[PDB]
Amino acid sequence: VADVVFVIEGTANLGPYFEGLRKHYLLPAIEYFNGGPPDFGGDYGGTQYSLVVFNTVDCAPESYVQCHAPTSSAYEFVTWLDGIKFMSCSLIAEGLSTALQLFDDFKKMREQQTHRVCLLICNSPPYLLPAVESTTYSGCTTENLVQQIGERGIHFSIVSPRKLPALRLLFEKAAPPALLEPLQPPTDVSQD
Amino acid sequence: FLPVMKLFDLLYPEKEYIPVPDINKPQSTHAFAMTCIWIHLNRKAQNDNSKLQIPIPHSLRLHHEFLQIALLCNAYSTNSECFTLPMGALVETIYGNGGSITPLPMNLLDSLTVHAKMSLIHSIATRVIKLAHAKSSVALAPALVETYSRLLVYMEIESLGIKGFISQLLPTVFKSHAWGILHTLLEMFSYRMHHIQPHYRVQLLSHLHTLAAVAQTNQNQLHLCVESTALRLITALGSSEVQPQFTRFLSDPKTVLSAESEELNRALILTLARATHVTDFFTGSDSIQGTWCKDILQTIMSFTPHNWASHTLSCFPGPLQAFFKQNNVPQESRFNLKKNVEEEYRKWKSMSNENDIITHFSMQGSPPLFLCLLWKMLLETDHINQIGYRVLERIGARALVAHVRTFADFLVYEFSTSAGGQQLNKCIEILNDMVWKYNIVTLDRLILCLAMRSHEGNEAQVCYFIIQLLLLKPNDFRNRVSDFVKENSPEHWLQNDWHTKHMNYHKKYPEKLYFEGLAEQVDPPVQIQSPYLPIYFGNVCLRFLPVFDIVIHRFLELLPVSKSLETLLDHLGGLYKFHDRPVTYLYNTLHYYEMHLRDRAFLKRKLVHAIIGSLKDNRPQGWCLSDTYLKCAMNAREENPWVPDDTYYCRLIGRLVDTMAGKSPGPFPNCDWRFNEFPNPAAHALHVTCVELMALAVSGKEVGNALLNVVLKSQPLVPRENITAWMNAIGLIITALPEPYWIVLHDRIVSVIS
Repeated sequence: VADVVFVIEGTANLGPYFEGLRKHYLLPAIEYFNGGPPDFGGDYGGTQYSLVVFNTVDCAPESYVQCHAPTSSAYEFVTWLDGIKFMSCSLIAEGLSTALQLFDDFKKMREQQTHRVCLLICNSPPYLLPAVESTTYSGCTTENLVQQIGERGIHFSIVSPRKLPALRLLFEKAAPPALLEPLQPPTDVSQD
Repeated sequence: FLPVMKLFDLLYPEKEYIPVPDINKPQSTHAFAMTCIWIHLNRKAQNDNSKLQIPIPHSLRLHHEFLQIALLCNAYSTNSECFTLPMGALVETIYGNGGSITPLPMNLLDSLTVHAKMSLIHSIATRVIKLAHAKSSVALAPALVETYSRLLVYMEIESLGIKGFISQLLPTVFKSHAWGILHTLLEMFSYRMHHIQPHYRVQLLSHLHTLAAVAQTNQNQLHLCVESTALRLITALGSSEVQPQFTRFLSDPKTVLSAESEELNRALILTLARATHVTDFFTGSDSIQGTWCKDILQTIMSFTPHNWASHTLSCFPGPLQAFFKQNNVPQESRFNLKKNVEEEYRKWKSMSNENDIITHFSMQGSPPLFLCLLWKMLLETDHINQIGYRVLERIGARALVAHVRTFADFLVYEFSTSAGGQQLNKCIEILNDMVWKYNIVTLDRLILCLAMRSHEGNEAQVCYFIIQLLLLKPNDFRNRVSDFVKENSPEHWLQNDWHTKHMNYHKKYPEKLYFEGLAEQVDPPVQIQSPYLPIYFGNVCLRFLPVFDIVIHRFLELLPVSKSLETLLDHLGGLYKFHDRPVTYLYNTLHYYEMHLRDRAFLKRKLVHAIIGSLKDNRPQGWCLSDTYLKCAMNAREENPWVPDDTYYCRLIGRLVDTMAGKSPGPFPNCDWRFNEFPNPAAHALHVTCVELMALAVSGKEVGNALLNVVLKSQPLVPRENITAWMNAIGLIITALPEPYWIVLHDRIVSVIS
């Protein structure tokens, strides 16, 4: 199966650094789920996923979403990863809530009960007052994360860059451990 | 195929589940095609050692492993490592557990062979070459070659491969007797396969001729199969092949076509003369294009048959061989006849007391010297004495042609001595009675033998009666041909028990072919002379059709032959169910007889119903309007069937023009446009046009007027939105009618309109 989804938001924060982050963590991981970048067969096989990357709320008075990625056949995803533009706070709460709602509708529709797994990485320091403003969810970034962690044991790990901001400490308010233990100078492990 | 496969999976599997299990026992290849292409893409990816071998079959894992049944025999064996267990999906012969030594009759194509083509290509080739290496060590057990004979598309797509295989097998004439290749296939190839590429079949003709010539063939006593196959194939190709394909036989006739097959050469030139009529290949010029036929004329005059000597040589544009009139030497100047009679008399008187000498005397055979004595023997109550039988079967293997030629000439000369009827009673009482049991000729070569002298003008008035008693001679064996009606016609394409059928048939009725019906002192049965006998004597029809042609189209002067031929067809109807080519069979019968057909048409008024009556002996459910025409033409044929001919014309041209999308290509054509002469519906247009109304004075003018009334006059049924197609169909028809029909049309058009 291996139904994993990848979400990033550090585009506005770090553009050039995002390229190295990709080529060091995502591009090798992409070969774990694909026989090689060509095309390739893509259909409703359960292993399909999404691709959500957006920006912050400050420079966005009329646009927040341009996503289109039903399956991507595990090729178009890495194809548009490189081909994306770029651009304080991060407003990652909105993207996190949208991804949460998407995972919810997947579990409610793509059932077979399905051992959903996911990974999320964001280099930008997130902080914002609004949470969803689109659905029942309402709160803050802290509320959003404790909801995503405590209410449901969604398997989530955070392999942050070697630089560490003043957010890791506050991000330990979730009863499920963030599991930042995989900190090793060796290269990216396939599946620890 | 990657993007093609992606788009196909996108288009076809447009849903959100895994539906359509699609068992489909009758036919499931179309349904399981998705699973098959999935398996093939996975195999290709594994062979490429990349793309992760297309993993995650989670989507359609159900259909992916549906294999774990005849219907489920989706052979993906072609790749590799599936030739032992998945090959067993088709039941093979039984060799471990214990003539008629082969169980498991053959399989039918439509059932499973309709799809499995890419796998079984040269499996049997290994078997036949392994057999050919050392020798035919045992009587051939595999009878599954029947299925192999029903394989046209294989050679149609791999002509290079089969050609290379044939070339590699060619040295088997020096390897072992050249026997294990010919009799294995030739009979089914000639029987099960009727239509074939012209160049291919003429190359096969040349190859079989070369093999017959070299190496030694005198030991193949049953070689008559080769001659029958050659004559049957050479007749089915002379329609429109010579003029286009001349470039394909520029040198093949120049090398070898006249080694020993004189009868075959005569039949070939007769078929050529028949073809020449269609379509005016030699009428235009006189001898400019005659270079194509001058070499053939030279080759045949190297043995000079066909020596009418300019008497009734009228079925030609210009008789060029007519110059050589002195080569006839008929009956050796009428004087050496009595001399050879006295010579064979003296030879009989010597044979009375030269038994130990006649063996060394009959060296070289001497065909027109000794064989005439055969009339004296068997007149003494089977005076065979078996002294020369072995020597004959040992030496005359080639000279038997001239032997039976002289024998036929002598017998027709002896029977011609009636001349008035004073002998007819003696004939009926003793002569035709003793000749019954047991003639060795078995009506093999009598055709050209009779054609050489009986058709001559000299004594046609008695040669006519000779032919008449000849066709009426069968009265003891014709019963077998009569009862043989419900043996082949019931089972000819829908094989269910044909194997055991013909086994039982050729077991019960016949006892032997090479020996005589006498049981001597010791009789060791040891039945082994039965290599391959699928058809015992049904094959004779393919040779008899040219005989019936030459006996009517060439012998037509005397009318009472009409009373004979109708009984002939009433008796041979069931035998006629093997092929239907009336166009070349009737078109040539009107090359120059239109000005005088009235005499022939006075009996053709019945012969039309005789021919269509014989044609009624066929149940393919392929005709539903000709019978309606017959019904509308059964009472007072001199009043009714003229006017509604226009209706029939509109109906047939509508069937023709509607070949594309309508409903006419429904119950009319069927099953399966493979052996029923359907490369095109073209001939199905001309099928009835001629035979329509040859009975009355309808031909000549009224036919053309009727055909043109649908043009200058607005027919009610004729719709004014598709005129062009109708005119095209009328042209298609008229291009295939005899001369006067489409000749008078021009004059009528230019007559008054201009």
